[PDB]
Amino acid sequence: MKDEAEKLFNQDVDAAVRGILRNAKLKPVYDSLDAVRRAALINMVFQMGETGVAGFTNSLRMLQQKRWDEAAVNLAKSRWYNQTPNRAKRVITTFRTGTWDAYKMDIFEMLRIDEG
Ligand SMILES: [Cl-]
Repeated sequence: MKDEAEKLFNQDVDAAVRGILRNAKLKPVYDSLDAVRRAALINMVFQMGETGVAGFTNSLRMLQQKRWDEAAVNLAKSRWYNQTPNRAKRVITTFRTGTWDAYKMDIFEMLRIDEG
């Protein structure tokens, strides 16, 4: 099994939320979202880091405007998606729908699945 040093840490979850709040490229879209779509954003920041997610300007813009389909289509074109497509497809469904369909849940259990 995984080393204890390599497991999911609640504090790293909290670091992702802090990172969102203190980045003007992230907090406005987070604030605009419902709780389930917020979990998708937390996941993405947890995985690739604050700076990286803040680079997704076009797609976050779409999310902030409730343009769910356009956001999902755009996110699936990224290098991120092609790197980790199973995970990205789950996160994208969560952004698109505001449901846990892709995990059938809460942010911790979502990450517990995605981190493996
Ligand atoms: Cl994957």
